[PDB]
Formats: sequence, structure tokens, C-alpha cells
Amino acid sequence: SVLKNTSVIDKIESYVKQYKPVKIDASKQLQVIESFEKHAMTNAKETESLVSKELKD
Amino acid sequence: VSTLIPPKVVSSKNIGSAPNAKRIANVVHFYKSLPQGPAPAIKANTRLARYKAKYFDGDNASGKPLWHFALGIIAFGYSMEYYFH
Repeated sequence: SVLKNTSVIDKIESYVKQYKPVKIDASKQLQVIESFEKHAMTNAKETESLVSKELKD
Repeated sequence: VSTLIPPKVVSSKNIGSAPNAKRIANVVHFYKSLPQGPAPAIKANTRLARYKAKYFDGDNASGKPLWHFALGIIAFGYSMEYYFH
């Protein structure tokens, strides 16, 4: 309204609303996460079991 | 770069390779050790052993333990001179 003859505030708001999703998120971590978790968990479990066995020994 | 498991690498090597070797020597040393001074086996007596476990035993280890040999050899040698001289 402060721009009385903008003649583009309609167009600018149109582009703004139509650009509500410029793009999407990228949560592509769905098997890389699983593999990293598997490797880390197996290694850490081996470490913890080894530590407990060392404590017992 | 990204996430990893810096601590979980204790799998590839246990801490202290030299301490591990020392502890492995320690396990064999302490385990294969007598409970409390076990396996003494001190007493013995058979003709001469009745003298060995008694006179060569370290309970006294004084001067008379050797001097018994001198007294005995003197007993033998006096008869040796008697039969000889």
C-alpha cells in the first residue's frame, strides 16, 4: 500500500507465495546412516567387551 | 569429514602393547604360582639321607654340620693308623 503504483507488488507477492518451496530438504542419509551405525556399534561393542574382559583378567 | 567412531577403534588394537605383554607375563607368572609356599618336601631318611636332610639342612648351617665329617673321618683314620702303623 505504501507503493501506490508499484504495479509489481501483486507480481512480487505472487512470486513470493509461488516460491514457498524454493527446494526441499535433503535427508538422503537412509543407508549411509545405517552402515555408519553398524560399523560404529560393532567396533564399540568389541571395544567394550574387550575392556570388560581386561578388567576381569 | 563427517561422523565416525574415534573411540571404537579400540577393536583394532588394545591399549598398551607393552603393558599387554607385561600383563600376559604377569598372568602366567601369578597363576602358575603356589597358593602359599606349596610343595616343600623337606624330610628324607634312608641310610645317608637321614644325615642329609638333618645335617645338611639349613635350620642351623652352623660350623658343626661340616665338623661331623671331620669327627667321622678322624674315627676312620685312627683305625686306619691302628691297622697300618
